[PDB]
Amino acid sequence: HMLHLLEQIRAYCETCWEWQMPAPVEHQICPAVCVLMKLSFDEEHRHAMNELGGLQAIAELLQVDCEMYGHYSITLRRYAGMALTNLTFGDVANKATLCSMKGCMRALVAQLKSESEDLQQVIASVLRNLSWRADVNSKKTLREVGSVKALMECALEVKKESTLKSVLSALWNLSAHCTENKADICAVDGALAFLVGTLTYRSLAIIESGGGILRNVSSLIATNEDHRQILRENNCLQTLLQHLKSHSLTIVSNACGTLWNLSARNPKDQEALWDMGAVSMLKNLIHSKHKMIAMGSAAALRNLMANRP
Repeated sequence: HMLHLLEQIRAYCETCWEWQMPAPVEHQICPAVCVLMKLSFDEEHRHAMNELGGLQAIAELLQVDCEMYGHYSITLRRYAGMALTNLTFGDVANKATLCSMKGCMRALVAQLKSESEDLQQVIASVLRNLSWRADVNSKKTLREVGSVKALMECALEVKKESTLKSVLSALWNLSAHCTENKADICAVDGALAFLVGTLTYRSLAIIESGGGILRNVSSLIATNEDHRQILRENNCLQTLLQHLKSHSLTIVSNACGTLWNLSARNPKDQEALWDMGAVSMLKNLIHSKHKMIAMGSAAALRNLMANRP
């Protein structure tokens, strides 16, 4: 039965490809992908889905629909992306495969502009898994298609927490890939205030992944005084110091790396950190069990103790 549906996906795609018009409502396209999306949640069905080329069929249907039109149209992309989500989770193979389908990738990135924020939650979940533990090829295609710029721009307009959660998680992975990516984040207007804005997120995953992005990109901000001032007017260093007391080891690790970048090569933030208590607050963490916390703690402290004022 799994075999039967994947052929219907191809058949309809062929018909669309024979035009390159048909509408998706005419060939049971959404119910076809919905069952496949539903069945993609089980591990045993996934091994059969990979071996019939279901990942390839579902991706191309997503891609064709986008190339054609740019409710039914939206909902097929939903389930298709939902299925792709289930199909990339922990499958190293499917990750490079989908990341090599450049046209489908371009189509995926394009969907971060759609009227459905629910679809945006779905796409950014595809982009999360793709970026997470990506191979050297995958990191390139993600960069070439402009995943960083689009996801960072998507972050500023999204309302729902579940959507942003996945957007920020993709960008946390994507920033660590290369400095070219880091530059795309800092280049977006109103992005650095939002990343400081996520450090004090009321409704911890958002604070982790957002302070993760900032942590990565702070190597470009440390040189950039104008960008340091956006952090200042949004009181970022004060918040970073409060993070040092946090329950989440991921947040404390974030703050350290971020602070280690910012505590160097700038007189004003150095002096501010002294006036806030960065010496004692980073000193209580140098004997910590964890590398990253022990790494950043004295690393930022060394930048400060060498620059008394």
